[PDB]
Amino acid sequence: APRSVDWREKGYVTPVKNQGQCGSCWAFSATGALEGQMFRKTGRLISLSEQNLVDCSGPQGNEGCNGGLMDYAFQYVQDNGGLDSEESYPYEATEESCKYNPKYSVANDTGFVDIPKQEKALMKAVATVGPISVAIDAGHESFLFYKEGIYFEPDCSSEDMDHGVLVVGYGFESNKYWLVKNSWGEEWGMGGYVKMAKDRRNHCGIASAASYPTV
Ligand SMILES: NC(N)NCCC[C@@H](NC(=O)[C@H](CSCc1ccccc1)NC(=O)Cc1ccc(-c2ccccc2)cc1)C(=O)N[C@@H](Cc1ccc(O)cc1)C(=O)NCCc1ccccc1
Repeated sequence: APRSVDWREKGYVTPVKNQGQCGSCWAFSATGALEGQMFRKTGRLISLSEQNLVDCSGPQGNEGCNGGLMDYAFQYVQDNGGLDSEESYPYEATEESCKYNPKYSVANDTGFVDIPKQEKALMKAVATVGPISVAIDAGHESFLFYKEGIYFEPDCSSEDMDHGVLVVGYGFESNKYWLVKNSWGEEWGMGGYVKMAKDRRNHCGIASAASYPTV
């Protein structure tokens, strides 16, 4: 695999979004991954609707602003036969009634792949598939106060992850890190991104729950 990868360079990633005070990170992580896969398949980058996922993927196991999984989101899209665009189905940061409209569907998937729980495997996926959905332990104030540099939290857990984010690449500094897209707005961290310790024994469990939708 390459020494470094940054899918933002090839137009696979939309601008940073903000989930607000709602446990919908799994939804933003899911749309981020689909946005990347739909781009590789059609050459068109279209911001997807997290709200659509929040209001309708309950049957698949998601709990709106109370949490969920990226995989459940992917499963919903497959079951649903589509997913509305961010433009047609705006984000409200609160659970509402399902308002899915197939006429505005701009994305779709035929399932998902769960990556082996190894950083080595996550690297291959990132290098050969595009942005990957992952979960990390972001429950420390060090993460809340993150501004710049390679994020390393000594008290991080590789077992219990509580924040779904998006890996858009990886690299090293002149020391290795994963390029992670968060959904807390562009004012947090590095323009909404965070460089997290890579090859430091699955730091914060970044490779424990990795996956992506198949298009
Ligand atoms: N321990 C487990 N697991 N608990 C479940 C967690 C539920 C849900 N995730 C959240 O609620 C996240 C937790 S972030 C860390 C934090 C921990 C403590 C205090 C405070 C902050 N909240 C947010 O991002 C909200 C948010 C917080 C802060 C600012 C912000 C930004 C700048 C300045 C000031 C404030 C802006 C926005 C969630 O569903 N997370 C998923 C992540 C995941 C994990 C594995 C995976 O494979 C995919 C996704 C999850 O844990 N899912 C497993 C649980 C589940 C399953 C089905 C249905 C419901 C819940």
